[PDB]
Amino acid sequence: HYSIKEAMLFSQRIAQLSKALWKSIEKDWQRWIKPFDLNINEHHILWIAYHFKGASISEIAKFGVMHVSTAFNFSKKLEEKGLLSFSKKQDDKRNTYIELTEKGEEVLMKLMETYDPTKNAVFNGALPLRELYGKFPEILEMMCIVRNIYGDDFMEIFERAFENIKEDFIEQDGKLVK
Amino acid sequence: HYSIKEAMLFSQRIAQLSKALWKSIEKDWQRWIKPFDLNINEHHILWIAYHFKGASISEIAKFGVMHVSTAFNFSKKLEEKGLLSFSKKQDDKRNTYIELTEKGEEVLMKLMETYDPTKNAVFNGALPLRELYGKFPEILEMMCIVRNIYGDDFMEIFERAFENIKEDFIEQDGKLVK
Amino acid sequence: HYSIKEAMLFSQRIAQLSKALWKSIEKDWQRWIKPFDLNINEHHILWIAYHFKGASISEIAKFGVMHVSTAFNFSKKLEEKGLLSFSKKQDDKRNTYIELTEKGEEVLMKLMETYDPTKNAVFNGALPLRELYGKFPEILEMMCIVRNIYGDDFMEIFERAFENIKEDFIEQDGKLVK
Amino acid sequence: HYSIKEAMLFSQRIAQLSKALWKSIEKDWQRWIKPFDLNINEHHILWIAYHFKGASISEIAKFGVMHVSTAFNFSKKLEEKGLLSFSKKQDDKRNTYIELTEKGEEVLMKLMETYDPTKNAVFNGALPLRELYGKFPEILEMMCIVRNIYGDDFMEIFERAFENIKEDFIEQDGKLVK
DNA sequence: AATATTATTAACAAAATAATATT
DNA sequence: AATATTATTTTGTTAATAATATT
DNA sequence: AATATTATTAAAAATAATATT
DNA sequence: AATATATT
DNA sequence: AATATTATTAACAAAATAATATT
DNA sequence: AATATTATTTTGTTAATAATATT
Repeated sequence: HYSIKEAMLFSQRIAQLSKALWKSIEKDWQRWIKPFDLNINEHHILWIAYHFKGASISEIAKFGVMHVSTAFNFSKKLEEKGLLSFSKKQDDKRNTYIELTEKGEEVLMKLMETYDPTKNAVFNGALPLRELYGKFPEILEMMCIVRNIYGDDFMEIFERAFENIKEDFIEQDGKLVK
Repeated sequence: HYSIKEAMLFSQRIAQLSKALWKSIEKDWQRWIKPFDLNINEHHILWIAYHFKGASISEIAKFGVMHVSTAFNFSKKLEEKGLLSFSKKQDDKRNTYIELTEKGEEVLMKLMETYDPTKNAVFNGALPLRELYGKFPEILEMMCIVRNIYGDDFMEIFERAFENIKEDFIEQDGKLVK
Repeated sequence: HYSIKEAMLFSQRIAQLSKALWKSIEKDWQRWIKPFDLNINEHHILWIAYHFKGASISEIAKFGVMHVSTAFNFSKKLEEKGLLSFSKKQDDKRNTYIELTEKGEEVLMKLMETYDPTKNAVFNGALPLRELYGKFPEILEMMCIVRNIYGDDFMEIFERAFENIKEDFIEQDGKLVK
Repeated sequence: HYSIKEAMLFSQRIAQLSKALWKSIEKDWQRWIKPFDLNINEHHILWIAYHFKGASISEIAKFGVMHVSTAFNFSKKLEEKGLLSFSKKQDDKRNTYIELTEKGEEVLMKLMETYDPTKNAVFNGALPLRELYGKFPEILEMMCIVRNIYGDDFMEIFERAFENIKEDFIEQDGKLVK
């Protein structure tokens, strides 16, 4: 079993590490998406809709690690700019469904063009281990915790990502294209 | 060299993981600390003050993972409640220095008394790996990325924590007391 | 810099681990191949010849860890039994190259029909960590150390072993065949 | 479940790695001992008996990786050389116990002062990783496999070493002495 | 009753100013 | 040469409820 | 919207009594 | 001899 | 005229469980 | 069981003998 000291020490390490990593990720994500007048949760929302079509607001919240209310308010704002299409189904009218307009695909796609990994801070602070291991780091221990907390459906998102990157995009010149 | 697609795959993966961890950690921090009329960043300041004495507001920003402005305004409020004390020095009258008050140490102590690891969801996510490895996980990769983003001086924090848990607090009655 | 004491600690950990893993693997490998009157090193040489064709005795000894003389002597016996064929070039008549006959390919194929993962104790020894990780362990650390001792040319063997086996073997009735 | 393709990939990877690493450690351990008219398993026995004082032949044939026959024979030879001494006990007479003479304690102490980590090639393989992490590698994955093969009693031979080194030995003059 | 929202109310925490202070 | 460290006062994200329409 | 029963309390055809016819 | 309401 | 290594090929010297008998 | 004798080996060690152009 565990002494109280061991529990306390593990929590303070993992508390400060999560906080540090997330803050650097935040700053960089924001610089990138400050053109186009988008908040971080907004971009998250569109991305989810690309990989999952016809999702529920609540489903959205689950993948997008945000509260359901934040998802509702922001997706309404996204229909105002004309980037998303709401819908409803006859069998049950409680749930509301979300799909992506053509301008949305245009935003996401154009935005992919502008990705420059080098600017991002984590990429650079993780490049040492890439050569040592010949491959980019896979934080299995985080992946284990996070799978336990959030379950096995949540962890589908990663798979879908790699599955979409291959056979829905290609590399030309120095950037990625359809 | 790294192909572009490789960089994008590493980026989305690390992004989703840090968001899921910090969101969980944030929630479980706030619930514990709400009774004392203290926000997350105010608690983080008090903690920095106990482990680093006579710091300057920028230094507690650096350790705290918070901007300079939030440090100042929250440290001011904490002088109002009486938990913290301001100070200044002759070498340079520009810097403002910060120390804890006797109330402050009492507040942090009580917070240690009211600690139940089984409530935090990270802790419970981590136990499965403790059985396999006989000790609580050290996310060496994440620690190494953090050094290259934040520097070695910042990291003194972990060392100081560990040291100052051992000496002043003694385990007794399933509790911690001087 | 390190203390002497820490180095003594690392030596003993790694020297006792290595002895355990090789001793145990040795016992099972011997069992599996004994019906064909074959030494561990001999089966090694046959395998090398499958993956790396037209390879010198120095190459055979490099990839299968062994002295030049062990490789040459044993290979002589394996050309007597008719498993392999000796060939010499028209430039640098010093070098003797090896290839593999249809008899030797027959014995290797037939062995592969007798492979059973559960009798192998190191196989069962891993199943705990395959369940948690979701994939078999990759021991990057050990691989680091081996590569920095033997050089990246040596490690080609692994890659080649991977690709060959995925392309030219399919599973029929639960046993692998061409 | 597991396809037999997966199981073959794992076996071959772990076979090659285990073999390479043990072959390196044999090369260096034999030279460190050869001046003292010793072989590897003999040395291993003297060490065992330093840390586990009263033991049976079967015990030292568990902790040192060897058969019972080898333990009895190599120990007898060491009685002749005068390094070890045999005992027996009334409660159960079939057992035979071993202890270390002062000549044996001497050869072990003499040997300690010929320990030069920079010669041995594994240590040199580990140094990059110590530079990156900040400490020497613990290779947990190997430890789990080995524990799942040899049981927890066997693993005690690690803890005992870590303890003795920290108490009985002392570091001065770039060397380790009582 | 329990399920999916929708519509407000607070509050955390920076982004962007002002101005005192070391040669 | 302007800069460095507060200090003052401007913004926007995001989520914790409270009301509401469907099974 | 879908499921339901326990009650309260309520509101199709024959036959039977009284009324006028 | 005729008629005249409760519960997920 | 000088200057060297390089890759085999032939022989000795070990160890290691494997069966194998006895309080 | 837990020893205490015997038998079968398969990794390695060093000797000897050949093959190449390049300063």
